[PDB]
Amino acid sequence: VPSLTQKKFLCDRTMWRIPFSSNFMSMGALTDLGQNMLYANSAHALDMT
Amino acid sequence: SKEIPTPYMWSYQPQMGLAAGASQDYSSRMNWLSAGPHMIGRVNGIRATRNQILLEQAALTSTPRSQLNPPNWPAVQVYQENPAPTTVLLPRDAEAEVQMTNSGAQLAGGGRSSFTPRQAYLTLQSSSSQPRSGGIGTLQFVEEFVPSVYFNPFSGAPGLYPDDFIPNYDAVSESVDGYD
Repeated sequence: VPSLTQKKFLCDRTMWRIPFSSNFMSMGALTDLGQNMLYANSAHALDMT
Repeated sequence: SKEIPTPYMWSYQPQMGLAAGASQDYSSRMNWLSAGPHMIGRVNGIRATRNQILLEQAALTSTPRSQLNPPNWPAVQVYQENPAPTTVLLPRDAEAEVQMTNSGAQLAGGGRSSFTPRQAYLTLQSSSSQPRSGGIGTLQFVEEFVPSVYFNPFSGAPGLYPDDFIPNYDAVSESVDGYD
């Protein structure tokens, strides 16, 4: 019989993580792009969808 | 025979870089056996020149050392490689470039840049951190290890012979590390 495939996953038990970084690298407690804003003084908002 | 010897030519080791034990020169001999007196005194007058050229070459060129065929060469007696220090042109000094992005301007592309007037460039050492020891190259074996002309051959005490002419002999063990 002719067929077609389906390709969804499931990854339970953990959390998605987006490290607030330049190259997304966990390089300690701080991040260089994390403490980049103290080099400025911005205090600006965000939107997520 | 003993007086005008056909010289011991060495053999090059490509892996270790040491001398692979020498051998009698058996591939340049004249076939003087079919010659009367007016040429066998001329042929022996030729070999007596290449046994004198090879002694006025061994003084001009080879490093004066005690152990011919040493197992571990020192650092200073081996040709090193010291090129020029690599002058690296840094494109954009980020001490005033990260301030430009934090002002709000995203950059793209890439004096050298128009927003900053300065451009520093550094140099660094291009040689190795330590000089090299233990084994000489091919061109060093071209330079040193001229064919050793061995007069009055094998004419002394055991141990007083050149034991490194044996192409199996460890120079710091007095022994062939053989099948074990």
